[PDB]
Amino acid sequence: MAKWVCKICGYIYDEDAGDPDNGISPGTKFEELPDDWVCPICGAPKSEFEKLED
Ligand SMILES: [Fe+3]
Repeated sequence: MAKWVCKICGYIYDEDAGDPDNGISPGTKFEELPDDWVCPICGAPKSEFEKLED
């Protein structure tokens, strides 16, 4: 699946890994993350992520 980078801190949200410590099971697409999920490292909102492709 896809990877998305936090443009603020460099954390990579990997859809294959999810974010289980914050309620997100592996295989959860970025678009399916709750509206109030934030970067687990820096707290940035979803708006600050970019998909790693193209
Ligand atoms: Fe971040």
